Amino acid sequence: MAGPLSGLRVVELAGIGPGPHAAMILGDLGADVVRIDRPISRDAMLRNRRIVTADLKSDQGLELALKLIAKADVLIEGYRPGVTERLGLGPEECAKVNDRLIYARMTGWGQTGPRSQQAGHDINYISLNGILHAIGRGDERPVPPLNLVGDFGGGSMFLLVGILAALWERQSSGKGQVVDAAMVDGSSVLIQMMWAMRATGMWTDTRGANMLDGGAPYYDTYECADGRYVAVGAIEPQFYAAMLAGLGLDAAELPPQNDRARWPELRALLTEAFASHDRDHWGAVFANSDACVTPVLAFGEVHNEPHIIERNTFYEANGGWQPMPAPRFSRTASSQPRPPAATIDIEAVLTDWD
Amino acid sequence: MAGPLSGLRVVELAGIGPGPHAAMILGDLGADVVRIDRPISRDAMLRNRRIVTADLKSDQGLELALKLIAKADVLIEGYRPGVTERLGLGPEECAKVNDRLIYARMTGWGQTGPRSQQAGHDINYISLNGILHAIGRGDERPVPPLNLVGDFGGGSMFLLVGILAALWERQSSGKGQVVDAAMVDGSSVLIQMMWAMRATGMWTDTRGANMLDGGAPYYDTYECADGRYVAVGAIEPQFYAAMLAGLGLDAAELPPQNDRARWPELRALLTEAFASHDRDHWGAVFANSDACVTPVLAFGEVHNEPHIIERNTFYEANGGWQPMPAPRFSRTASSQPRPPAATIDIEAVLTDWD
Repeated sequence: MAGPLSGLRVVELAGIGPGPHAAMILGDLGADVVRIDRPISRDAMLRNRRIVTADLKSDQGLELALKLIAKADVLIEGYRPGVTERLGLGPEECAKVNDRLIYARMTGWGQTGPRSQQAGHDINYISLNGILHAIGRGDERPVPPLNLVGDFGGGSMFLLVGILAALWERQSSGKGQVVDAAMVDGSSVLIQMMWAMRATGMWTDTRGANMLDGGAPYYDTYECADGRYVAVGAIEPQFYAAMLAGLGLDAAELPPQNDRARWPELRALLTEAFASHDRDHWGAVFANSDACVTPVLAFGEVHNEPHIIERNTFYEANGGWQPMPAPRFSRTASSQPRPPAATIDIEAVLTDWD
Repeated sequence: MAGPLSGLRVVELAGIGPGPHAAMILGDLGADVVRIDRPISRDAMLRNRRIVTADLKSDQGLELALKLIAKADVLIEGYRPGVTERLGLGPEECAKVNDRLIYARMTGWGQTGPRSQQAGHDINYISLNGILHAIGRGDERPVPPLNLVGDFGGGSMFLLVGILAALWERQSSGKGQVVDAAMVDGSSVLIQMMWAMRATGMWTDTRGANMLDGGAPYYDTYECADGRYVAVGAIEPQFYAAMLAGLGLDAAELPPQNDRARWPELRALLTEAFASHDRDHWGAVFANSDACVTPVLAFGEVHNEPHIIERNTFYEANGGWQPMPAPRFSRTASSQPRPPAATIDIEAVLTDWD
């Protein structure tokens, strides 16, 4: 198996959302991941796995799972706190068979506290920590940024960091430990820049009136003549200048870039200019420039974009594109992910693993 | 220094956005991070560092930088590709003095390809890979989800995963290597669940008309009587039922949860219900059940929320709150972050580092 994590052994207890995303990336980077499900997937997320089944409620299934775990470097579970405990797969039971184990617990609310036993989804975790409030236009109710911030950016990505950090630790202690990855925590560290900026007046709690939330005319999307969109990210003055130059707008006729009182005016002039030609016109105009103007591509156009083609950011799988592994490694590179395959015998995996 | 990365040595070449956020998390987890800037910060992001200065364009500063890199495990740089090369600090130069170095390159577009020399910001990277298009209400232009998805979720977080994975590879190869972390790549892997769902009919390219983008009446925010908001995330039928009960709605008088044709009707009945009382009323109705209803808190209210208080997700600093380290480790726990302190002499760090 190719990649920097070649040799690493991971048991994943089948769940939804952040846990399988974390397992996927481990497999992408070359880890040997074995997912235990209940008694061929068309879910591309289950790439780079071997799937086995066990009833964790039976004596036989518990025993087979504990034998797998005994040979593994990492366990990923995403149930409610207390669930693995009651199954006999809790941290203390795993430690008896394998004290080198990195026991990774993926939850929204965390292992303890008043909400720890309560159901939730991404939108709920980001509603409690100020994140969701900060997303969307100021004249409307907050919009969910899909499940990118809670489930993934502040969820599976923190599980991954904790797993890999604890493996580093084990190189010198010889021992594993438990990683408590709560999406409410991870997402807060994900948005630390905004917490930093609040303290210095560089960010306000007012929705849609900051530099990065759509409040700034030079950091937003604009609708073009064809009803398609461009993104403008021209924060730095020399980038802003390049953007005006391509629009053919005279700076001396516009409000200054950062005169906030005239941002309505500035936005209306930029709106009119971008609305005068189609999206693809602006790709030609701004070619090879620092104007920070890009087309807003829909998913179904992405694979035709030259920078995406040339870098092989995606690969073609089962009637659709899927993202290639990230990040990239110069010496031990990842390969194209292996598709989901048929279930296999758990006894066969133990034998492979010894 | 407390945490699982105690003993790790990191040189950070001062930059903005993704690079310093990755350095921050390494520090938060115990790494010994030394940031080289140009010749006391009030930026909480620069916590858990030592700051030194050097003019990398001069013979003396380059030589001092190279001596630091000689002793480090990890180098973080976020300039345009080619910049460290021309300074004398490219991967091939650093390998000469330290072949165990993890050379970590944080860009938007990546090290190669047609856009790789062009300026940009978060909004631009997520415009090119279909993510930005997918965010916001269907009747308005796309809204940026701040810089959470490109800079951090698909940016620093993949740089971290690359660093830590390469450290694992290094344990058996005895060598480091170069990590190419491009935001356009990382963010695509962050959104892999949507790429999966597109291939199985579970996601459309139509904006604002999906299960997780605000298209579903049971996965969105609602405005309450006081003009404040709740978030509803009641996907599963049992969670949906608990939500209807809290609202005092009789299920028999509503359309079925997943009768999409009647989702306008359902949303209108849900709108009217939530509008009848203020946010904190619903926060109390729904405080314990599995209804998946949470109050939408603004940043300045977060620290008063019980679940946030009890788990110490935040700590006080400067004049406000900052997130504590995440994720959490049961044996080698992180400490409260150290604030940015005064600059120090580079030669002293070299002494300490031997």
